[PDB]
Amino acid sequence: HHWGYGKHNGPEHWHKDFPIAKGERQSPVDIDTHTAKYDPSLKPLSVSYDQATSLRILNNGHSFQVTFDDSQDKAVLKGGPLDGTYRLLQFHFHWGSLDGQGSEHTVDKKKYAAELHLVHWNTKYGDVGKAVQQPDGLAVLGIFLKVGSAKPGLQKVVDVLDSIKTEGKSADFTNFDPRGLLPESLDYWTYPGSLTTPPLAECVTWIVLKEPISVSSEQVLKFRKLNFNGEGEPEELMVDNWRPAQPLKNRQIKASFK
Ligand SMILES: O=C(CCCCCCC(=O)Nc1ccccc1)NO
Ligand SMILES: [Zn+2]
Repeated sequence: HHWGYGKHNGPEHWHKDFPIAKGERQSPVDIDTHTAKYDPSLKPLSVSYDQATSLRILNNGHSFQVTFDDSQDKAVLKGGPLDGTYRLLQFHFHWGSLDGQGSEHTVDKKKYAAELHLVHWNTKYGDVGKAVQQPDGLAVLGIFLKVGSAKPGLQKVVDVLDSIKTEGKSADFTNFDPRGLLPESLDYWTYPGSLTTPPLAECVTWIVLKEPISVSSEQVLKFRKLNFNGEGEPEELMVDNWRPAQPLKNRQIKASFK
């Protein structure tokens, strides 16, 4: 039926409704650190998040997401491999049922406990619906989470998850500063790819940060208490909402660092 992450509707089934699932620039991929090419032409990333305005947090039945006001150039991503200004729209996570799985991208086959996606769209296309139809429409910053010490900047998110336990629930979520989610270093890998959920459009410049952030076991445990189901339905824990690595095909992964 409708897509999801289960045995009968999971990633291996998506191609029947979304044939681009077997396309030429699908995501995620395994990053082979010894075959990635250092590209000295790549610029440092410019992340300008000081004026970000968060609006709401919502359980969309596949993940939870925090949405931002993107009606002006308030929180923007520029530089790196990008040409032009990309506005922050939302962030969300992918995570596992166990600490040794949950990320979408992998690094030399290593899986992390979760992966944070900060989604931005290219302002030259005017709105995000137009941007997803363009090969350079979106830029997604991917950040790995490892289990270790707690991340204090994540705690405001963890503490509101009880309010959005089931599909379709939303809550006001103002004055959240996404700078608290970034690692110290902005070194990155980049490659052209796709959304990792339907409709799997091939519109994404991926920027995957090398340095993971550390979150505590108690913080990630709280993600695993969310539900895929809506209020009143059989309880199905929201875990393992990650797509497996896809073939690299004719693409090169570039590194900003040696
Ligand atoms: O695929 C990803 C990362 C990119 C997610 C892109 C979602 C875009 C969004 O929130 N709004 C939108 C979706 C479809 C069409 C237009 C806007 N993770 O699974
Ligand atoms: Zn994602």
